[PDB]
Amino acid sequence: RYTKEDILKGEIPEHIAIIMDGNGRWAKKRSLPRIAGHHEGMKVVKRTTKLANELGVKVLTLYAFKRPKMEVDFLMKLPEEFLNTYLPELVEENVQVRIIGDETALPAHTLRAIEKAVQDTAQNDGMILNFALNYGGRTEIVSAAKSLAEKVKEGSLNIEDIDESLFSTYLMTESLQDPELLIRTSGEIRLSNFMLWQVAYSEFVFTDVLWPDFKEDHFLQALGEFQQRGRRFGGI
Amino acid sequence: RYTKEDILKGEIPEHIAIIMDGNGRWAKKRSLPRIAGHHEGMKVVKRTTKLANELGVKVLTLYAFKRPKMEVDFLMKLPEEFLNTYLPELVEENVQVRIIGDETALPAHTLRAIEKAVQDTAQNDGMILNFALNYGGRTEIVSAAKSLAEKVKEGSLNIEDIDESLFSTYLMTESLQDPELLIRTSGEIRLSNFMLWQVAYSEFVFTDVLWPDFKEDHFLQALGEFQQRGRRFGGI
Ligand SMILES: CCN(CC)CCOc1ccc(/C(=C(/Cl)c2ccccc2)c2ccccc2)cc1
Ligand SMILES: CCN(CC)CCOc1ccc(/C(=C(/Cl)c2ccccc2)c2ccccc2)cc1
Repeated sequence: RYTKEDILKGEIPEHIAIIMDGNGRWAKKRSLPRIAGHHEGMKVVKRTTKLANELGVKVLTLYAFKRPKMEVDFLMKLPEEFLNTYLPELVEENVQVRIIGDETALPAHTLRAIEKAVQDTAQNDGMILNFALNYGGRTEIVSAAKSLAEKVKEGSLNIEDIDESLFSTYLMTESLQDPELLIRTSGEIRLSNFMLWQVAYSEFVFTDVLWPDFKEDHFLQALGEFQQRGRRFGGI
Repeated sequence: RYTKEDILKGEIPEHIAIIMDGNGRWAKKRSLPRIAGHHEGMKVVKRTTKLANELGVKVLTLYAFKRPKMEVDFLMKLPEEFLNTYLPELVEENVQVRIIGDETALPAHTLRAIEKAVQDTAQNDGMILNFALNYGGRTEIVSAAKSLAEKVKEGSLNIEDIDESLFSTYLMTESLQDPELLIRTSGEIRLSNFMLWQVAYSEFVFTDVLWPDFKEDHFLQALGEFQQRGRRFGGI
């Protein structure tokens, strides 16, 4: 219903966090192998990234969350295929690439590619493409707690100086703003341990559309849902 | 659609956390004053509490979240009216009453009534009636962080002993289990800073029904939604 020219008339969130899910369900739905669904999801990452760069979005976060060895090794090579394919098309769009999570659970060849893509994009000031690999909201909160405790132990930080502001700075999204919008696909209505502190005041849009089928139109429909939320009477 | 005898056939969550919202919208909808809507919400708390005690629920958490002086003072006296009216009917049902949040933002007369109701219900082992007054998820997380930092400063706790388990114990819901189900009313699809750590793996049910209109039937329908979620193929 909502077209591109209707969404550009409306407010564009500055930070959108999408939960990409349903790659496997989409492979079964199409009688394809699972790794094919993960490949298609990798391509949807790019379509969405370009669309969000067009719309004025400033930060865009992506998260994708047992599996046999083959599928795990295929997944841990998708970042390299994604960067060896679309990194020139992203530096051309002034997009900064960053990664949040535990990088130590990636193999070296993948981390080198990731780090190179980050460093070739640090001098940019356009949209931010934020990837969550091996990311746990609870483990982020506990690690911020533990670093704060380290600083208290050394004596460089007094316990009465800790507040919501200082605590946000110790999260993996420190130089970032909280997501104005959260999107979740595959039909699940949960958070599944993603950015718990950050989605406190975030509008949640849920949708049964699987992540490979989430192209330009469904993203626009999600933005129309958001914008209509913004323009609801009755008060609060 | 789902009757009581259909819901009792299915799985009953052990911990349900409801976000009571829309008391004001319900007062306007019925041309009543706002304080009347808060009174009706107070009565719905009891209907729901009895229904959940019937269904086998073990813990039931309730949260209700600027206003003119009159409405604030009326609200801070609703706990006493609620306890002076329904506390015998709750001790008769073996319900334990507890309160989480900042109690120091209540006046003394209210805190004395609350504390008395807690102490007259400590010797019970039935359902738990958990009230969130002046409760902030972010402030709960930061306070747990700060107590942990205090224990590290004194030397009674080493920083390598802190984990998701130990961190849960420092939240206001320490002796409690995470909510299997979260319900939110008034049509809003957000969390609004409620139990961020706890709803990590919690099924969220949203409903436009205002909290005064949330009687027995809508609670059953929410439980049917949950139970149908539990019995969905396609996998994960
Ligand atoms: C098997 C290892 N898992 C943990 C189980 C963690 C590592 O898996 C992942 C590997 C790649 C990605 C990923 C993309 Cl672009 C992807 C997006 C949508 C659907 C599927 C893959 C990516 C590529 C480059 C940078 C950042 C992200 C996400 C998780
Ligand atoms: C004005 C003060 N606010 C903060 C703005 C905090 C204090 O307000 C509140 C006062 C009472 C309650 C409340 C009940 Cl039962 C209630 C439930 C549903 C709808 C309206 C009221 C209650 C009674 C006894 C024990 C526990 C809860 C909740 C918040």
